Amino acid sequence: DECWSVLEGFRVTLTSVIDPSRITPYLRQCKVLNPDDEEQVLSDPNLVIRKRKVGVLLDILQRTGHKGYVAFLESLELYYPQLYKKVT
Amino acid sequence: DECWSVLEGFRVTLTSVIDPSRITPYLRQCKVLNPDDEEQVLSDPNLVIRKRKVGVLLDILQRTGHKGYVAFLESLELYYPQLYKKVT
Amino acid sequence: DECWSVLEGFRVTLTSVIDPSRITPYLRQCKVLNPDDEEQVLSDPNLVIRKRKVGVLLDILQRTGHKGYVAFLESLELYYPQLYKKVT
Amino acid sequence: DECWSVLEGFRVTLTSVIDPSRITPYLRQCKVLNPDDEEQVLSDPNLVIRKRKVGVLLDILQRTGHKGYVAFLESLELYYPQLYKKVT
Amino acid sequence: DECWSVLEGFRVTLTSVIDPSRITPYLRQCKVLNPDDEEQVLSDPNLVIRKRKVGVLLDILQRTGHKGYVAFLESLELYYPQLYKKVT
Amino acid sequence: DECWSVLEGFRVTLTSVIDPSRITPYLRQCKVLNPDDEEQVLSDPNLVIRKRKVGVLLDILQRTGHKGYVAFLESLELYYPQLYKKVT
Amino acid sequence: DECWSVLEGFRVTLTSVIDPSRITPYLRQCKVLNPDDEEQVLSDPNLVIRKRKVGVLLDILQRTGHKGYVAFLESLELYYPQLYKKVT
Amino acid sequence: DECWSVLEGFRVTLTSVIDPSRITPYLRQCKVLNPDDEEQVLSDPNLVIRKRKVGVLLDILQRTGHKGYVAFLESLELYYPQLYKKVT
Amino acid sequence: DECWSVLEGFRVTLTSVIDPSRITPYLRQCKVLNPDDEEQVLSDPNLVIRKRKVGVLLDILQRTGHKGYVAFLESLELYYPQLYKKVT
Amino acid sequence: DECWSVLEGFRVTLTSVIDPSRITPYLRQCKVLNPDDEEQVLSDPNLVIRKRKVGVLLDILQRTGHKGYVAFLESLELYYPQLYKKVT
Repeated sequence: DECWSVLEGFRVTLTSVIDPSRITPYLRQCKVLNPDDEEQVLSDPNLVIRKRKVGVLLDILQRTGHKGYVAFLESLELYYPQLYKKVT
Repeated sequence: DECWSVLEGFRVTLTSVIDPSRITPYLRQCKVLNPDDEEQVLSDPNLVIRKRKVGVLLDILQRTGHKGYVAFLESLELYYPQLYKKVT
Repeated sequence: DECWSVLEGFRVTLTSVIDPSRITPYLRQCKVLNPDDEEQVLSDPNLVIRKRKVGVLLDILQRTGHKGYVAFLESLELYYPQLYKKVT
Repeated sequence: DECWSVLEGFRVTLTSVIDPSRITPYLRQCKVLNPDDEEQVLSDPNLVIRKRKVGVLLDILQRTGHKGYVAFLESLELYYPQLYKKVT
Repeated sequence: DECWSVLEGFRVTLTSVIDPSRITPYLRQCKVLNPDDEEQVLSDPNLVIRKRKVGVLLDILQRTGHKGYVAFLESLELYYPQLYKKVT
Repeated sequence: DECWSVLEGFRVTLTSVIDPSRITPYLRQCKVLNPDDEEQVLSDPNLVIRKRKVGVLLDILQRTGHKGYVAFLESLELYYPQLYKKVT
Repeated sequence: DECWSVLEGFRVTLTSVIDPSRITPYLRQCKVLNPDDEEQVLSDPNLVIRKRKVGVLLDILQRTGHKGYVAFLESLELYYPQLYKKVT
Repeated sequence: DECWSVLEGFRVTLTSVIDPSRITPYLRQCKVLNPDDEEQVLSDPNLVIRKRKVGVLLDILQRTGHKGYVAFLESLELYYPQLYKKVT
Repeated sequence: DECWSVLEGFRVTLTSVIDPSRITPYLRQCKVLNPDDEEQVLSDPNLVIRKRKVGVLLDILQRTGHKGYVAFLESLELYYPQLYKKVT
Repeated sequence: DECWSVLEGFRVTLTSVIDPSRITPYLRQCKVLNPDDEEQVLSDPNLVIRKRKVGVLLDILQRTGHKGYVAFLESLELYYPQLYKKVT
């Protein structure tokens, strides 16, 4: 691992800003997630504030390592450039 | 029994393809299920992926024998013909 | 007590017909229940058929006596008149 | 007694098919069980497979005689007719 | 006897694999055990590893002869076929 | 310790007001909790009133000392200022 | 003592009505119980009917005297006023 | 005495039917038993079948006379009416 | 055996990554598990962190040998290829 | 030995803080414990406070020497760093 245990250093910022409906497909084509986990992220009558969703998604990525990390990171510097800069 | 213990031979295919919101009423009129089990299949804040639902429904039918089997089978060859062919 | 041990004589009818989302507030203002018990009745990922809910609510009222009985009864003859008639 | 010691002749079938959440209230109004035993049947973090539950319930009825037997039997021929036929 | 004193030749395999919560009812209907011994097998705050339980059950059957032996054996070839094959 | 054994002096107020879904991430980045304990706090089909949850969370923090105390305290004076004032 | 040996005069009423999940925290801040005894009251896979729980809690308070008595009593006249009146 | 030496005439029926967790508190308030004997009845890792428990309890009552007899009897005609009728 | 006693060499990785709701059906059709064990894995109000679940499932497979091992292994190289590579 | 007889110098701190459900698997792969002892640690209807559990586990490790000591120690400095520092 060695990467998530540090990126997590700041998580409130992400959980507040980022949104899933854009990140999901690019990841999907970089072959990380499966359909089921996506539908669990999005359609669920229990978690609604939009923040629990990001929490679940970010944890599902943490369960995977370097690969999913790179996918997430590249997606991020492609969509949210100033946030990527803040990360680095 | 003698029937479910073989039809189960292939279950992934069904659990992936089939969906409940169509099968439920035809069965309902062939007098197998009750309202309560139907609402349990559908409205439940715990199981969401759409696959656990099919699992529960298929098990509720397994709990009953030849009768429910014939109902399910006829419904299936009425809606999903190529899948019925695959079964046979 | 002397009242619930007889009203219980017929319970299937109630558990089938009545629904909580209407009875709850009127009781709430007749000062019987507390918020916590209400949320336990309604939001719980274990009991879903709508009938276990009525069971729990009716038992929570049985735990209290004449007071809650009168509250429930008056609510009932205010909302469900023909069912009240059946009770009497 | 003279009745349970024979009905027990076939118990696997029942323990597999029957379910409690329907039988419980009708019995409850035929005045056999008490609340405590019901909650013990249902809410218990030790026994989960759904079969131990039916075992406990059926034994609690065996502890009582002709009365509970008739209650159980009538409930059964009211809900599960083909299973009643199998019994007779 | 003449049967248990040989079947015991291999006991570790059974005590490791088999589990009671399935065998118990079929035996129960073949009229070997009584309720009390069953509850002693299962609910006891002293023996917990799951292996002492099988030990006690298997000994309770040894206390009885040909009859209980046949019951156990038939149950076994009905549930655990490859284990029955290993026995024979 | 020397701190929790006094802050506990008033606990009803907290257990009534505070809610977890906001406190959890800030703590998470101050590196106190782990994912598992978080999921135990939130997703559990036994404890539902919202108060047992706060109880468990507050105890999990008590199990840790000065560090978790400071984290909790700073989070609190960042989100709930008047409640922090009441604490001091 | 001189107090519990009389309050016990009526115990069925309490053991039926009262519930722990509300009384526990107020007592906890009046510094009577410890965490361990609380978790023993609540989470235990042996005692389930809700009544054994109240029994254990009430005995744990009896083990302590005037102090715990006053705590329990004040909690009670704060939550259950008509029951307090019945006590007096 | 003159009473127990006759009521004992039929003991199997009681030892089979009755259960302690209900009788114990009413007796407790009629001031017959002490806490210690109650805990001995219930929590003991040696006697488990539920029948030895009733045996011990019934003997502890026999050790006392007319008083405990009346307590037991009244409790019984309050909970188990048909069994009381069988006694008389 | 000779296989599990080595595959266990690394267990933290699996217990962290793998999840049951996907593995369960494929195994189910390779005829290893029974319904009861599946429901025990999934629906149980005691074990919640998602890790105890994998522990129980993996042990239930260990109780069986070469057969269940091959089933698990093939499922794994069908769903989680990089994890299979890590295994080999 | 020469190691446990000193580490025991402070035991209250450990028995209060540490928890088993995390330590168990890492040890399990360092090949110290067996399944049976693990299930005895966790699932037992007698010991519940969470502290007796740690006591039993720590003693089971003491029964083994240098090997289990090193396993426990490394696990600890991998999960609980500040507690490891306190140890050293």
